[PDB]
Amino acid sequence: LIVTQTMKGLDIQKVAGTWYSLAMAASDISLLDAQSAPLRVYVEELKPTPEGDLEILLQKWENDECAQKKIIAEKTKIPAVFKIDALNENKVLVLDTDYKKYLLFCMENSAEPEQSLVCQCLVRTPEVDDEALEKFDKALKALPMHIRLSFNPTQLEEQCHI
Repeated sequence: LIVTQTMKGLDIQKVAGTWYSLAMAASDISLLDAQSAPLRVYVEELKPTPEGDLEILLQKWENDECAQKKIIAEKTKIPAVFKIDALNENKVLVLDTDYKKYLLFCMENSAEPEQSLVCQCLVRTPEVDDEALEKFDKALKALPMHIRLSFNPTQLEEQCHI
């Protein structure tokens, strides 16, 4: 209830496939600080299950190696909102998407949302897409973000963006 932008009519089947975390922003610098930061995850693939849920495959530098973790987002009454009984927070909201190029989502903690708001701009190809980065910056003008990271093409093809 902080993020005011949501996708009217999301077809979770069409967002299936491979995605690249082109940019990420959070309300707390320490949330995305170092490579070992708790909410510094890189999306690899979204696989919507027939049941309505969504399987998310992501990379994260855990101990001292790029670990691949599999998280699952259960659907809810609203088609753009998903729950995850996973990392700190619990709600996943899909803000906008044209299905073929970009996707902007934001994770939010229910009780401590301002202390846990991370958002990303997912793109389909390892290219710096200006129109997606503009729409991302847009949906973020109204949010309390304090750190914003962006990645280059060569970095996008590396596991964990090294």
